[PDB]
This record gives sequence, C-alpha cells and structure tokens, in this order.
Amino acid sequence: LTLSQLIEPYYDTLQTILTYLPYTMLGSDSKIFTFSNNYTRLEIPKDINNSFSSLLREVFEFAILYKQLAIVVDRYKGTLVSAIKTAYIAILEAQLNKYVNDINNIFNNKPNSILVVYNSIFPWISILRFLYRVSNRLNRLDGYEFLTFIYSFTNHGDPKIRGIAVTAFTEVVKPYYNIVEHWIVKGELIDNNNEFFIIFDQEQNEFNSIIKLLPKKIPAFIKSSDKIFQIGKTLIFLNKYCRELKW
Amino acid sequence: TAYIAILEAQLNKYVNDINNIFNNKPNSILVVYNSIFPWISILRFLYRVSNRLNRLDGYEFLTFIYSFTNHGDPKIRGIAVTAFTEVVKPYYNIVEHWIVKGELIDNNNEFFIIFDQEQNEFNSIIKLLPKKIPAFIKSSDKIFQIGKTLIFLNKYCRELKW
Amino acid sequence: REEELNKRIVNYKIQLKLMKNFLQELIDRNN
Amino acid sequence: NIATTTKSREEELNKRIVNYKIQLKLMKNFLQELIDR
Amino acid sequence: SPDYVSLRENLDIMSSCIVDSVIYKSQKIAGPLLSQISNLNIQQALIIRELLFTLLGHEGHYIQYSKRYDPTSQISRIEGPDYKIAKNLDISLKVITKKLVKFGKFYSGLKSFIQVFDNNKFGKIVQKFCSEVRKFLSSYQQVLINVEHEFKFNKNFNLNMLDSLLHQEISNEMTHLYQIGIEISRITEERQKGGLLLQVIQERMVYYKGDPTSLDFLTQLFDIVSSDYIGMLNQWLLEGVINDPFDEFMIREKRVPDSFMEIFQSKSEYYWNELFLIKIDGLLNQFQNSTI
Repeated sequence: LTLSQLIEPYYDTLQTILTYLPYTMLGSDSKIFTFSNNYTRLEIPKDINNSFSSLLREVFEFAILYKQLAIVVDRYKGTLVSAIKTAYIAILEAQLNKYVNDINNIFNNKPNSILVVYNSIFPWISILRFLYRVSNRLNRLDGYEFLTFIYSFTNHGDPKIRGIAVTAFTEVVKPYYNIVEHWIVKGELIDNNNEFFIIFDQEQNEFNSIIKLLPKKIPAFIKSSDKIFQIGKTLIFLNKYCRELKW
Repeated sequence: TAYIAILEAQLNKYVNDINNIFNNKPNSILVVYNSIFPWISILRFLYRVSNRLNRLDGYEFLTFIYSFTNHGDPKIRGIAVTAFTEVVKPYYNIVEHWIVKGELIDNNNEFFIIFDQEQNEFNSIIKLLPKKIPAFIKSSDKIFQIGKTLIFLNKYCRELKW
Repeated sequence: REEELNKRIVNYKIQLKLMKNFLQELIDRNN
Repeated sequence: NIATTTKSREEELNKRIVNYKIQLKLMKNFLQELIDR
Repeated sequence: SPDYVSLRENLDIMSSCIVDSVIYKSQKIAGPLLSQISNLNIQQALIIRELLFTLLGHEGHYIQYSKRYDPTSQISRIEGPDYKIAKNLDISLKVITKKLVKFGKFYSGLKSFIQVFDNNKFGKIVQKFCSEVRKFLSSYQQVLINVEHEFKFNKNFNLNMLDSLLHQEISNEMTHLYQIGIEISRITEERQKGGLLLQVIQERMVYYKGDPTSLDFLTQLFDIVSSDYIGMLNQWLLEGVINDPFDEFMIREKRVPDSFMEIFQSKSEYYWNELFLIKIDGLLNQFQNSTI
C-alpha cells in the first residue's frame, strides 16, 4: 500500500475539490464555494480542515481578483467616453481572455492535486495584482493623469511588471498619438475632454489668442511640442482664413 | 572552503548509500555492516583531515593533503586525489589572476608572492617567498617576473591598450 | 615661513567647500 | 633646509591664493543674488 | 463560525490583495490524537501529509506556529514563522522534522519579502532581485510537487528520502537567497532610525570564494541583478542622458527650482558645475577613485 492509503482512516477532509474548482476559478458560483457581498468575499465550507483551507486561501486569490476584473470590464465596456480609459479596458479584456485560456489549459490536463494547479497559475500573481491596482483608480484619475500614472510603471525593474506595463502602455498611448496625428496633419482638435496640451477659446474674438498652449500638460514622451503647436496653428489659419484648400 | 565543499559532496554520497542499504529491507545487522564496509577508510580519512582544520593554516593544509596523494592504498589515495583537485583549484585561480592580469587576490598568507605597502620604491614593494613555493608549481621564478612586469606596465606606464 | 601661506590656502579650501554646501542646501530646500 | 629651485615657490602659492580669492568672491556674489529673491 | 476569504481594504503594486493575516483558532476538523497512534508507519505518513503543507508556510494539525510569530510586525514576517512540533511525536521523527521545518520558514520569509520590497521606492536593483526570488520560488514548487507525487504513488518513500532529496536539491540556493533578504531587511530598518544590494552580495561572496557551486550561483545572481546599473552607466557614457527617476544612479543631476530659473539661465556656469554631483553612497570599489 502507498503512503496516501495508510493515512486515509486517520485523516478526514472533503479529487472532489478539483471537480468543482474550475467553476469557482472562472468567477462562478459553485455547490461548495459561494460568493457573497457583491463578489468581494468567498466562503470556504465546513469539512475542509486547516491545511487545505490555508492552501486554498492562496489559490482563491486568483478567483476573486479575476471576478473583480470581469465585473469592471463588463461594467465599463462601452460607457466611458475618454479614449485613454477605453484603450486601457481593451487591453484589460485581452489579458483576461489570455487568463481564461490558461485556466482552461490547466484543467484540460487533468490535475492531480491543488498544488500543481497553484504552480501552473503562479506566474499570474503579478499581472493580476497590477491590473487590479490600476483598474481600481479608473474613476478618480482623469484622462491624462491616468496616462501619466501608467507611464511611470514602464521604468519598473521587474521584468514581469514592466513587461505588462509596457504592453498596456502602447495601446493606452495610441489614442494620444492619434490626437497628435490629426492635429499635425490636417490641423484640427479631436479631444472633447481635457486630455491634450492644446485647447481653444470660443469666447475670444481674435485669431492669435483663440488657441493657447498648456505647458503643464505636455507629456514627457512627446518631442518638439512647441513646433507641433505652430504647425497646427498655421494649418488652421491656412485652411480656414486664407481658404487655400488646394495646397 | 573548497575542502568543506568536497566534504559535503562526500557526505551526500554517504547518505544516499545508507538510503539504498535500508530501502532494500535488510535481513540482519551483518548485511548492513557489509554493505557499508567500503566506507571505513573514507570516513576515517575525512575525520582525521577535518580534525586539523583549525591549527593548520591555508597553505599548510594544502601541503598536508598533498602528501596523501602518494599513498599506496587505492581507496585512500583515491579519496585524497579526489579532494586535492578541488582543494587546489583556488590556488590555481590565484596563480591565474596573477599571471594574466597581474594582481594579488589572496588576502591571507597562502601564496609565494606578497606586497610591502611601507616600501617607497617599485622594485622592492613586491618580494618572493622561496619557502612557500609549492612542489606542484613549475617555473615559479618566471611567474614572478611576468606578474611584476604586468603590474609595472598597467599601473606605471599606463599602457592599458596592449 | 611658507607654512603660513599653506595654512591660509587650506583655510580658504574649507571656506569654499562650505559655500558650495550652502548652495546645495539652499537648492535642496527650495525644491 | 628646503631645496631651492629655479621656479618661484612663493609665487606659485601666492597665485593659488589669488585664484582662491576670485572663486570665493564670485561665489559670494552669486549667493547674494540667489538669496535676495 | 463561517470562514471567509475577503478582500483587504509609491503604491505597493505586489502587496497581497486578500487578507492573509488570518490565523485559525481551532481546527475545523478534529483529527486523531498523535499520542493515540502507536504504530510508526502511521505516524510517518501523518507527519508527511502535514509536512507537505508546512513546507509552503501553512499550519498543520501537528505542526503549529510559535506564539512569538506576530504577522503584524514586518520583521516577523520577513524572518519567517517558527514552528513547534507536537510533543507526542516519535523522537527520531521529531528530530528529522525539526531539520526539515526550516525550509517552510525560508519560503514564507521570501514570499513575504516579495510583497514588501517590490515597489518603486526601493529601486531597480531591489526590484530586479525580487524577480530572481519569484523565479526561484516557481522552481522550488516543482521540487515540492515531485515530492508529493512520490509520496502518493511510491511505496518505498519515507521521511529520510524526503530529507535527503530536499537537502541535496534546493537547500543551498534557498539559504543564499534567504540570508541576503534578511540582511537587506536588517540594513533597511537600521537606515530608517537601494544600490546597497551589490555591497551585500560582494560581502556575502567572500566566504564562498572557494566553493564552486555557491560561487557560480552568487556570480550569476550578481551579473543579472547589476544589469540595470550597467544600463544606466552605458546610457550616461554613450549619450549623456540620465533616465531612471528613482535617483538610483551615482551621477545625480538635479532640477533647478522654478524660483531661480531666470538666475541660473544667465549664470550657466553654476548650472553646469554645481547641479551635477556624484552620490558617494552608491559607489562600488571600482569607481572609488577620484580620477575615474
């Protein structure tokens, strides 16, 4: 007889866990694990002795965090108006899709114990924690403060954290570069919200002062800003006052 | 330190041997004794050498082990020459650093080349110790000149490129 | 005799170092 | 006695002191301009 | 009483989100008394089952945290919990277990080290070291999984085999990482009453200068950890640009205050001669030379 058999009579606890664990990991209610309080806490049932409960408390960190991220993604999918936050939500959805596929792989290969499950998903601790922390501040932070907040993480020394930060920053910053593209090429302003270093003044009654620069909002990753402003102003002047549409 | 490293490796092998001897459920004490019998000389030798790890200095220890490589017993000489390779590697690393770059590594007195900070002239800051020259080293009087000339080149003439 | 000139030289070295440290302190505090 | 040499020892020391009096006074003027604002 | 796993309420980007300072007051399922069991095989299997969870830092039915371990204190978490073994275990099994328990202490200490020292205020060197610690933990769990598989399917498995395997596989690297981490904790708590990691590794490496495997591991760790510092130095010497805003780098360029911008623009000599400095604290012995 193996070691695990001789202990069976003297050790009582509810493979059955692995039967209902995949449904709990995907942020869904289970016969033995039930969420409560708007999916902010998970109740471990009776008949799970000290050790297994202590181990599960580490595994269930992924389930609750993923459920919170899924709630955020489903809630703010098409409600936010700012382009920066929308791009952030897009990349967040992509990351969650990868996580779900990873879980499906971990449980397609029938696992032997809870520990192999924990080890398989272990590399996702930093990604999930970072995404939860950033999404937690999607409300108070404005369109530009959010971009600056993410940008500060691209310098993180940790390859995993900096990898996810620089992965998300590309798509988060693309809309800003689209604003700059429209301003540079045609000479027009797109951002309806205050998330750019060039603005207008409808109340003004003279050309040279309708457009003004905001030196405080100039991002660090942009270059030759004082030339971008002049290019855009001269374009507006040419295509709306001189009416030289051909050139 | 290298001696302790090889000692740890030998103890690990001994523990694995014991685990094998008792995984095969033994019938009596005598089969156990016979299974581990070939370890009498290795354990006694290791205990005797480790017993003198305190009083013996860095170089006297190396010379003490080196004298056992000539033992006629295949088992004792086998373990002595097995341990002597890793015990002598650090000495050859000191010689490597001295030969190639031209710098002294040993903070302790375990080498046949030393310095004199109190001296105020190049030719006599570095002096040789003919008593500490090991038997297994060759062309020592050329090693000394190679190292001295390199120190001179890379710190006084400041010819770093070559 | 020239000991006196050397002494004054070192005194002015210390005074210059103090002035530079004063600049650094002031700039650090203003930031 | 200290060896005599063709180069003027006291001249070198005096020039060093004068160059240390220019740096000090320029630094003082700059600090005065910095403090009063 | 119901059991809940609830969400807890320079930001710590890797600090545990859920509550983990919960210590169970009494066992949820009452197991057999250890004194009641007299057979050696049963005791060995029971202690093995309890030990698999202990090695990860969790409590068991027969291995319990010492009353001195307070999760609130930072130093207590960093140094890891101390375990007490039930008095009714067999003497030989108790000794063997007391040797193996230390591995759970190191693992818990490292896991709590990551959740504290991996933020922006501790610099790129410490962050990159936390990366190594997290990769080592991932490797160590694959040593624990194999042990569990052998316990489950191998009939010849016994406590001595576990002791020999763990000691011969993962002890050395774990000891190195734990010692470096606890030394960092000691130094950082002393300084409150960054680049110092390289000094700790170099100081640590003097004792293992003759050990081949330990020296190889320490040299590899030093090489990977220092790579960020080499990046800063390379950019500084090749393009004259300082990049990382953590003030880690030795060449400290400082911003002129807005109140003095007009003054410093006129007297650019003081700008280019005073607002570049060398931070002497973070210098290695290679750069400890005036001309360099």
